[PDB]
Amino acid sequence: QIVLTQSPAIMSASPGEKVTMTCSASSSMTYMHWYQQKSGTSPKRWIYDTSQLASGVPARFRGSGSGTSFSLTISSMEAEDAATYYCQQWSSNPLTFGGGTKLEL
Amino acid sequence: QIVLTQSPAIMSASPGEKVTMTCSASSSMTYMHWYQQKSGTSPKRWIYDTSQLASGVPARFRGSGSGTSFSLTISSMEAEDAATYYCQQWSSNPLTFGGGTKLEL
Amino acid sequence: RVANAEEKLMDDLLNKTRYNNLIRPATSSSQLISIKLQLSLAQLISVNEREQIMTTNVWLKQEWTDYRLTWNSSRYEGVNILRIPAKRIWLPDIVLYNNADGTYEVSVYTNLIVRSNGSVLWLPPAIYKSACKIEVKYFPFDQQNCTLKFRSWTYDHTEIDMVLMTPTASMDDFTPSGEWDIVALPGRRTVNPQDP
Amino acid sequence: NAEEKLMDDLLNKTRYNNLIRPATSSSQLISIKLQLSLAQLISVNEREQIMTTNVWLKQEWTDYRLTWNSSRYEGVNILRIPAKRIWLPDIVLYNNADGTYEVSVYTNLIVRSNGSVLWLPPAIYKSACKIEVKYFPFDQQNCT
Amino acid sequence: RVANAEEKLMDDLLNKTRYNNLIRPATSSSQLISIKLQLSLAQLISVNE
Amino acid sequence: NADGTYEVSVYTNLIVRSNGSVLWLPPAIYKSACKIEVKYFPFDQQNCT
Amino acid sequence: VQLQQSGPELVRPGVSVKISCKGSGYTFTDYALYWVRQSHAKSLEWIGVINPYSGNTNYNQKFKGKATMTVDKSSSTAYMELARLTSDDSAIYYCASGYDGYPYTMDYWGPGASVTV
Amino acid sequence: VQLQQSGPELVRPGVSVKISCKGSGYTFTDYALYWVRQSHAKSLEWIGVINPYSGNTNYNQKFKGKATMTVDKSSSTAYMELARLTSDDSAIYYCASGYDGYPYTMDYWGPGASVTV
Amino acid sequence: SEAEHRLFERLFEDYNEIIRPVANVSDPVIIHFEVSMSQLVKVDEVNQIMETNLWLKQIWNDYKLKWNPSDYGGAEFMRVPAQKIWKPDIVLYNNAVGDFQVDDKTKALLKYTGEVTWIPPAIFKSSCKIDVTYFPFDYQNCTMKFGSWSYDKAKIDLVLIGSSMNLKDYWESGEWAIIKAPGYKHDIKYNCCEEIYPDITYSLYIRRLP
Amino acid sequence: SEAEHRLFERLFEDYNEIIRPVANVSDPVIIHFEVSMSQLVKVDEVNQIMETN
Ligand SMILES: *[C@@H]1O[C@H](CO)[C@@H](O[C@@H]2O[C@H](CO)[C@@H](O[C@@H]3O[C@H](CO[C@H]4O[C@H](CO)[C@@H](O)[C@H](O)[C@@H]4O)[C@@H](O)[C@H](O[C@H]4O[C@H](CO)[C@@H](O)[C@H](O)[C@@H]4O)[C@@H]3O)[C@H](O)[C@H]2NC(C)=O)[C@H](O)[C@H]1NC(C)=O
Ligand SMILES: *[C@@H]1O[C@H](CO)[C@@H](O[C@@H]2O[C@H](CO)[C@@H](O[C@@H]3O[C@H](CO[C@H]4O[C@H](CO)[C@@H](O)[C@H](O)[C@@H]4O)[C@@H](O)[C@H](O[C@H]4O[C@H](CO)[C@@H](O)[C@H](O)[C@@H]4O)[C@@H]3O)[C@H](O)[C@H]2NC(C)=O)[C@H](O)[C@H]1NC(C)=O
Ligand SMILES: *[C@@H]1O[C@H](CO)[C@@H](O[C@@H]2O[C@H](CO)[C@@H](O[C@@H]3O[C@H](CO[C@H]4O[C@H](CO)[C@@H](O)[C@H](O)[C@@H]4O)[C@@H](O)[C@H](O[C@H]4O[C@H](CO)[C@@H](O)[C@H](O)[C@@H]4O)[C@@H]3O)[C@H](O)[C@H]2NC(C)=O)[C@H](O)[C@H]1NC(C)=O
Ligand SMILES: *[C@@H]1O[C@H](CO)[C@@H](O[C@@H]2O[C@H](CO)[C@@H](O[C@@H]3O[C@H](CO[C@H]4O[C@H](CO)[C@@H](O)[C@H](O)[C@@H]4O)[C@@H](O)[C@H](O[C@H]4O[C@H](CO)[C@@H](O)[C@H](O)[C@@H]4O)[C@@H]3O)[C@H](O)[C@H]2NC(C)=O)[C@H](O)[C@H]1NC(C)=O
Ligand SMILES: *[C@@H]1O[C@H](CO)[C@@H](O[C@@H]2O[C@H](CO)[C@@H](O[C@@H]3O[C@H](CO)[C@@H](O)[C@H](O)[C@@H]3O)[C@H](O)[C@H]2NC(C)=O)[C@H](O)[C@H]1NC(C)=O
Ligand SMILES: *[C@@H]1O[C@H](CO)[C@@H](O[C@@H]2O[C@H](CO)[C@@H](O[C@@H]3O[C@H](CO)[C@@H](O)[C@H](O)[C@@H]3O)[C@H](O)[C@H]2NC(C)=O)[C@H](O)[C@H]1NC(C)=O
Ligand SMILES: *[C@@H]1O[C@H](CO)[C@@H](O[C@@H]2O[C@H](CO)[C@@H](O[C@@H]3O[C@H](CO)[C@@H](O)[C@H](O)[C@@H]3O)[C@H](O)[C@H]2NC(C)=O)[C@H](O)[C@H]1NC(C)=O
Ligand SMILES: *[C@@H]1O[C@H](CO)[C@@H](O[C@@H]2O[C@H](CO)[C@@H](O)[C@H](O)[C@H]2NC(C)=O)[C@H](O)[C@H]1NC(C)=O
Ligand SMILES: *[C@@H]1O[C@H](CO)[C@@H](O[C@@H]2O[C@H](CO)[C@@H](O)[C@H](O)[C@H]2NC(C)=O)[C@H](O)[C@H]1NC(C)=O
Ligand SMILES: *[C@@H]1O[C@H](CO)[C@@H](O)[C@H](O)[C@H]1NC(C)=O
Ligand SMILES: *[C@@H]1O[C@H](CO)[C@@H](O)[C@H](O)[C@H]1NC(C)=O
Ligand SMILES: *[C@@H]1O[C@H](CO)[C@@H](O)[C@H](O)[C@H]1NC(C)=O
Ligand SMILES: *[C@@H]1O[C@H](CO)[C@@H](O)[C@H](O)[C@H]1NC(C)=O
Ligand SMILES: *[C@@H]1O[C@H](CO)[C@@H](O)[C@H](O)[C@H]1NC(C)=O
Ligand SMILES: CN1CCC[C@H]1c1cccnc1
Repeated sequence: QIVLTQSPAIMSASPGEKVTMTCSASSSMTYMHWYQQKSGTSPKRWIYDTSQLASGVPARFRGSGSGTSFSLTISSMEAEDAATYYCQQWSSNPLTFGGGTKLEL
Repeated sequence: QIVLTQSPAIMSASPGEKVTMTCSASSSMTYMHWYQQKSGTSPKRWIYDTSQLASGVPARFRGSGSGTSFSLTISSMEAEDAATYYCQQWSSNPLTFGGGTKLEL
Repeated sequence: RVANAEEKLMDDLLNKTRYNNLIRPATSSSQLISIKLQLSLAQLISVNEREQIMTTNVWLKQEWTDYRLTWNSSRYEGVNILRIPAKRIWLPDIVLYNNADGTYEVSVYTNLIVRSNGSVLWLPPAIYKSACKIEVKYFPFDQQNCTLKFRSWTYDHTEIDMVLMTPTASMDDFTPSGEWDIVALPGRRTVNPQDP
Repeated sequence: NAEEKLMDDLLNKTRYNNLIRPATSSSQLISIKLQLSLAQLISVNEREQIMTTNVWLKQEWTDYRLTWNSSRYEGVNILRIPAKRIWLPDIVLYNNADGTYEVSVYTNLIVRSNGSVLWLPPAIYKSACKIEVKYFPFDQQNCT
Repeated sequence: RVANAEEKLMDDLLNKTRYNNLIRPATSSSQLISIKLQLSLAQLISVNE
Repeated sequence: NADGTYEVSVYTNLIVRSNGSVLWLPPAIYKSACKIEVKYFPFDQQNCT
Repeated sequence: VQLQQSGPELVRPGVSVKISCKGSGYTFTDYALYWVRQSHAKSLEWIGVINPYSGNTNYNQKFKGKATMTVDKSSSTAYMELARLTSDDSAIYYCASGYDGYPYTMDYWGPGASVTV
Repeated sequence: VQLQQSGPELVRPGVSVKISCKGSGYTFTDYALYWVRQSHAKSLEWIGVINPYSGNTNYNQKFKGKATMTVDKSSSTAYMELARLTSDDSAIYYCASGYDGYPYTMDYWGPGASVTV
Repeated sequence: SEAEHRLFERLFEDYNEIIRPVANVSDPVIIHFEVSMSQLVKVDEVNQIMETNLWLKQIWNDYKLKWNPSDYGGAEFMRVPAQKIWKPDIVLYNNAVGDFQVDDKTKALLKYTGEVTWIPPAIFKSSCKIDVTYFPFDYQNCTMKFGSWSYDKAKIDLVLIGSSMNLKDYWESGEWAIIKAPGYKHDIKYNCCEEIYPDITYSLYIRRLP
Repeated sequence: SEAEHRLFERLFEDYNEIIRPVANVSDPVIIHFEVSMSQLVKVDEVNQIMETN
């Protein structure tokens, strides 16, 4: 029922620069997850429960938000960070994914 | 914590015209007061508890509002009604007043 | 998330249609909800004669038809019976009026069964300290007549019926008392003409 | 329905408070009136000087905040409200042996278009009265 | 409005996002909360034999 | 205890200091159940626990 | 921990298709399986969840009358069949196993089969 | 009902200043005193509140290290002392006495002193 | 813990406490049931009543209350109030004083696999019949009949944990000596109702010390 | 009345009921305390107890 919408769609940043991605919902929720897909491979679990990092994730990143506004945040950009990020929720039937913000150089 | 903002800043009306002023807040509240200052002299208590009138106030005015939006309304414009109106809340620490609306002929 | 059929059904009955337990299911004006009841005795435990109090556990099955609690069976992958707690739906307050204490109502308040018809059944567990008078002339070769008066305190005859189903109370899970003998258990429905 | 709209229109949190007493002005006496309905003298214990009764004490009054006319609301003129939701006077008895002042179960009550609210709850009371025991067992007993 | 020091401190301590009275104060896993107790008698009111 | 009152005693408020030392002293009557050695009588000891 | 699928398949429209997913390297019970499709617009959607200990399936309401999800507890392999294929089904199909606790996230991902109608 | 204040004062920056407020025409206890500044742009802000029966003060968090508020139950007069005067403090200072109940308003207002630095 | 606080916040965001906790509707819950006795308070010979202090060990499973230990701080056990979770209504039929439900002031124990363990204490006034044909040289038999009041055999299936009542924490009596106390599962059909209800009957076999 | 309803709404908007009611902190509250007796129910000489209202 909840439709997720990301902003922006295509973006880029220099190495050593703050990167901010927003995921917005129709109605309100509290917990939302984030996935990384690189080029030509399968996605990995990247952030769960809106702020918690996964197992093999460097500590540069930070997720935060509530209500209908959520945001992933990168402090130190790196050349190995060019990927596509998806936001997904499960609080309302059915399971919906985001559009997918593409971060490149 | 709460900063009030009035609209409009400077306005004017003819005698016998409906006048509406708005006071907006950052977050929600329920009770808000209105003070009148003339030119040169001291202010007076004019409207309290968002709808009530003081002792020496004619019964033409009407205050109303809720949430984060409040308004004062003049039905019949008066000749000596050129003054400056301030809106203020005590519901959040600290006591913040309004910017002030100057109503002249 | 992952939900039952019964969880979706409970979301669709109560909170979707804005269900209110304070107002009775009348389709029109001046309609008598024909509620019906029957008693099953379980055990005589005390027939205390000095205080004139009998205590019995009874099973009063009372059932009616609530048209707001209906659903389609094949939509929710097949559910014909559904059980809900008794403080959420409408039910008449049928209690005793002859007891030695002040406790009229059932102090247990279990859950009750509603079907796809809309037919609601309620069978609360209860022991009662009824108060009956003792005929003590032919002691100890004596018969005792003791009565139980079930009626409601909220509604009246102009708003609910009260239909006795069987003429006699059943004797099904009865354990024999050892001191007393049940010989007959009649039951009747009392209404006063020229007194609605 | 009509009763579900009337219940929400009459008892609303912005306009109804079950803790303020319904007087149109200051120094107005709300004339509440009551009468007692005895059911059974279950024990008139003499050594502890306690009589134990059950009564159906009825009382009616006039609430002006619960008035409506019939023609808006499809001919409805009675309601069934839980008693703990509207304003009620706290009439109890004082000469009791226990600390049981109030009523047992707080049953529903009937309000009409006129504003006449009538409430009839059941209550048991262990009242304490004195026992004149000069004559025995041929004696009158006055218990209040 | 006007509050006390105790009201502000009370609003800071027992905060719903930060304090929960159903999880025990263990800083890590398998940490024993050492509590200590001492009984104080007041009266032998009755001994029913 | 002789009753079924395994419930906690009365919920008087408790003192907590600046470093978190939480102290609680509730008052309680208890109907404790002890066995009565009644061989000597009335010249008896009673060990009640 | 590995997940293996079928290869890419060419299906003429009007013909059903069956794809598989076999997991190894972990206990195959206690993890649920998710079927996730990704189109050519990088806007990936969800199809269904199966629980291989019991077979309790929960489909998406968009894809209720098209998908059939089964398991095989002897060989630890799940099957998914799609019927009435149209032109909007040439996509990448992923099977993803994840623990059924309160993260409720896809812990592990497959390589991804390719279906061209 | 009158409030009386001092006249305008010319104080160089870096010197503390003290103004007063003396009320008559009402019972001086059971009210409370509010201090309100007003700049030259007629955008006026609040400084502090004192209770003249007990002396309990509450300052604004902007003005905590500057203002000092005392009362005197002898002559029924409040004193306000400002420290660290700069060029951004030339304003009009009002004392206003209001009842300490749930209106929580300024029922009466003073003439206003003028501080030019 | 911060992780246990986040788990408690995540666990009860949406939880209907009145629907039965099965994944599939045509599956009964399986409630492992055990009773333990602290003491045998008194058996009133005149009134034919029996006061006992019992702990009611009940273990069941819940599909919605399971979590991952590797993602939530290593936490494996949570304590929840008995009021928030779903819990069955095991009611003894042959009762003689007062209400039938047991109160809920105690706390349940969630394991990460969904296993819920609930131990309420209770006093019970059973109504066993006695024979005094021998006195005081008598053996007496008294029964207790626990069981779900509403749910069928196809919605609650009861299972005994052991084969007898626990007498491990048994406070001695000094007047009655317990010989044996077995427990037996039955599946009975009442004449009110067209469906089969299960129950568990315990049978104390005591003797007076004369 | 109309003014009592607005006062009751204003009076309990934000009222912490477990902070003790003093403007300062070192000030103690002063509680005037009086007790009245309605009847003396019984004094059990055997159990050594006293029941009062
Ligand atoms: C155990 O104890 C109970 C308690 O007493 C007994 O219950 C009694 O049962 C009998 C019948 O079995 C009842 O007798 C009936 O009384 C009715 C009341 O009459 C009213 O109307 C007159 C005006 O004429 C009033 O003055 C009076 O005060 C009453 O208000 C009668 O109306 C009944 O008449 C019968 O026949 C007519 C005509 O066919 C029918 O219309 C009636 O329905 C009815 O069948 C009848 O006489 C008696 O009232 C009950 N007692 C009480 C206190 O209610 C049990 O019978 C007893 N058990 C055994 C086994 O004996
Ligand atoms: C069953 O038992 C009850 C309990 O006693 C009896 O009720 C009492 O009845 C008597 C009279 O029958 C009442 O006595 C009344 O006393 C009043 C004065 O007492 C007050 O004032 C003195 C100081 O002057 C105080 O010390 C005292 O405590 C009281 O505060 C009189 O004013 C009464 O007179 C009545 O008639 C005159 C007309 O001459 C009227 O103007 C009066 O207003 C009043 O109506 C009266 O004499 C007594 O109050 C009753 N209650 C109690 C608790 O004792 C029942 O009478 C008894 N039943 C039977 C059938 O005997
Ligand atoms: C008032 O009444 C109370 C209750 O009756 C008495 O309390 C008893 O006190 C004695 C001694 O103070 C306790 O005896 C202790 O038992 C412990 C456990 O016993 C084990 O072994 C027996 C078999 O022998 C098993 O049945 C039992 O289940 C246990 O498995 C022992 O460990 C104790 O030994 C002590 O010393 C050793 C070294 O020798 C240490 O290592 C131990 O840690 C321990 O300190 C001891 O033997 C008895 O359990 C108490 N309870 C009961 C119910 O009897 C009070 O003594 C009495 N007071 C007065 C003043 O009379
Ligand atoms: C105190 O009072 C209580 C009751 O008031 C007595 O309790 C009864 O005890 C007897 C003896 O154990 C119980 O009988 C047993 O029932 C078991 C359960 O029966 C189920 O399974 C059988 C077999 O499929 C079905 O036919 C039946 O319908 C049930 O579904 C049986 O399994 C037992 O059988 C065993 O013994 C026989 C020989 O007797 C062997 O042939 C069998 O193979 C098997 O080993 C047994 O029949 C009875 O159920 C209890 N009743 C209640 C209500 O609890 C106490 O015994 C009594 N105390 C004393 C000391 O007398
Ligand atoms: C929905 O409503 C129907 C009614 O159309 C219910 O069917 C009725 O069910 C009851 C009991 O389940 C039957 O009562 C029985 O009657 C026989 C008659 O001899 C009696 O011997 C039995 O002891 C019992 O009282 C009743 O006959 C039956 N039919 C009718 C027409 O009432 C049905 O159970 C309801 N529920 C569902 C889920 O369908
Ligand atoms: C609303 O209130 C009015 C009163 O303001 C009600 O009028 C009163 O109604 C009662 C009950 O019907 C009448 O009492 C009756 O008195 C006769 C007298 O012989 C008695 O025999 C009856 O048994 C009954 O007790 C009362 O006379 C009547 N008048 C007054 C002034 O009270 C009115 O019924 C109420 N209903 C509505 C909707 O107005
Ligand atoms: C912070 O925590 C410490 C302990 O962790 C608290 O200090 C303890 O305070 C108690 C009384 O509040 C002291 O008890 C007294 O000790 C004397 C020593 O002879 C004894 O004779 C008295 O009967 C009484 O029990 C205790 O000594 C003291 N220290 C320790 C190590 O326990 C302290 O109160 C807490 N709060 C603050 C604000 O510091
Ligand atoms: C609940 O269980 C029933 C039976 O265990 C499931 O019904 C089965 O569904 C499978 C799906 O392919 C069929 O092959 C079986 O023939 C069905 N059996 C019966 C008896 O109908 C049902 O699907 C389960 N519920 C859910 C939501 O999956
Ligand atoms: C609470 O009361 C104490 C003492 O009653 C106040 O402490 C005094 O404050 C004044 C004002 O700064 C000082 O001049 C005194 O030296 C203080 N100490 C005394 C009198 O012993 C305290 O300020 C009060 N709290 C508040 C918030 O005003
Ligand atoms: C569903 O109804 C119950 C019954 O009162 C209520 O407590 C609950 O808040 C409702 N749920 C929602 C989401 O409104
Ligand atoms: C229940 O649903 C099925 C399928 O949606 C439908 O065929 C049937 O008519 C419905 N029942 C009723 C009483 O309409
Ligand atoms: C109370 O009345 C106001 C205006 O009449 C209305 O907006 C509000 O919804 C009512 N309250 C409820 C709970 O309906
Ligand atoms: C009922 O109230 C309505 C609206 O105020 C009015 O139009 C109508 O005349 C009233 N009916 C009466 C007083 O009988
Ligand atoms: C503490 O309470 C405040 C009160 O509004 C709340 O805004 C805040 O989120 C809570 N938590 C923290 C960590 O400040
Ligand atoms: C097993 N329960 C106890 C006896 C009747 C039966 C029952 C049947 C329907 C609703 N509630 C209870």
